[PDB]
Amino acid sequence: GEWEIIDIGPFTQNLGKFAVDEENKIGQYGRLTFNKVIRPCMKKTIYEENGFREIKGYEYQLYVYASDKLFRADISEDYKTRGRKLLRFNGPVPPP
Repeated sequence: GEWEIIDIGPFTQNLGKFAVDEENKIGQYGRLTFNKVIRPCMKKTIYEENGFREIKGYEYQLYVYASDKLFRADISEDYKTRGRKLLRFNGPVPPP
């Protein structure tokens, strides 16, 4: 697909908060308090198989501090309705 780096403004911090809220519903990790998203944040644009430059959706790979520990979260966002889903949430991981 196509990859780019995006910064850590409010849109990106809100993806982080989305990921921690979603993960807290599962309850496999102890309760997590969102702290902040840090660099780098990667954004992948996924295109329809057929067609020319038709966007299907995006995926965002984040480094997120929650309860003072660092995790990696992947989030999908559908292009048509902009609905979001947490794909994975792992860690703690080493700082980048």
